[PDB]
Amino acid sequence: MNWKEFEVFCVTYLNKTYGNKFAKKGESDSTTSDILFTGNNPFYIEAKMPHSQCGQFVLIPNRAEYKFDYSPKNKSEINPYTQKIMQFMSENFSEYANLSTKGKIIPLPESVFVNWIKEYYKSKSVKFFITSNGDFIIFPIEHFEHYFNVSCTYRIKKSGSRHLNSKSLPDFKQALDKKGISYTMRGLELHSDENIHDKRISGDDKDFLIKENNGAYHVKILSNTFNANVIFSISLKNNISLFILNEDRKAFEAAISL
DNA sequence: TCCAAGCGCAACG
DNA sequence: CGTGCGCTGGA
Ligand SMILES: [Ca+2]
Repeated sequence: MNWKEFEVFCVTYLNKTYGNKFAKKGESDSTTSDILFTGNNPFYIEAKMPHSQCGQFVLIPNRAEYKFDYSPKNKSEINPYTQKIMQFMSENFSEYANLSTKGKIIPLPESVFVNWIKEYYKSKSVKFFITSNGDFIIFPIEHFEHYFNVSCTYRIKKSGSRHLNSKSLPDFKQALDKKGISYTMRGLELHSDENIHDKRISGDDKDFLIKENNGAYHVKILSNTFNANVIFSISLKNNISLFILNEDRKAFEAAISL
C-alpha cells in the first residue's frame, strides 16, 4: 500500500481498538499534524511506514564565512542537536557546500539525530508514533531509538507545486497549444481524450504538471526553488525489544485514559 | 489572489 | 535500494 492508505490503516486500527477518539480530518498545519487523539489528554499520533523520512530543516551555505546559516524561514527553532549538525557541517564546510540532489550523509552519532527527532516532535505535541511490521506498533516519542534506525543527509530538495490559477491560465492554454495537445478547459480543470497523466509541459518560465483526477485533469505549476535541507531518514528495526514494546503499549493506554 | 519557500510524504527509476 | 510533488508568510 502507499503511505496515504497506510495512514488510513493506522487511524482505522486506533479507532476500532481504543474507541472513536482519533481524528484525521480537516486542514493540517505547516508542521507535523497527523492523527489527533481528541480526549482529555490530547496529543498528535505520527504515523510512519517502515521506511520513511522524519523531519528536516533548510541550511543556506555561507561561502564568505564557510559556515551554514539556519534559514530564517524554517518552521522549527534551533535546538542543541540542530547546532551540533550545523557545527559539524560548518567545520567541514568544503565537503557540504557543493549541493547535490543525491545528498551527502552526516556521520554524527545516531543519538544526535534521535534527539533532534525527539525535540522536534515533542515541540509539535507529537507524543506517540504508530507503525507496522505486520502488527501495529505504538510507542512514545521518548523511546524512539528502540524502534527506528536513523540516518541524516544534506540534499537539494526542490520545493513543491501549486495549483494552476486564473493568472496562469492563458500561459497554460498556450503551452498546450505549442505541444499539440487536444483539450478543452472547464474553468481550471483540464479535459482531454489524450493520455496525459503525469505529463510535463513548459511555457513562459512555468513548468506545468498534469494529473488525472476523477473525470478531469488537474494542473499544477512546479517550483523553481532548489534549496538544500538536512533531512532525517528512518528504518524500522527488525530486532525490537518485546519488553520495551509491551511497556510502551501500556504507556499509550495510560495516555489515552488520563 | 498569487508566489517563494519549507515541510509533508516514501516514491520511484 | 540509491529524488521531488502536494500542501501549507508576505506582498
Ligand atoms: Ca540518509
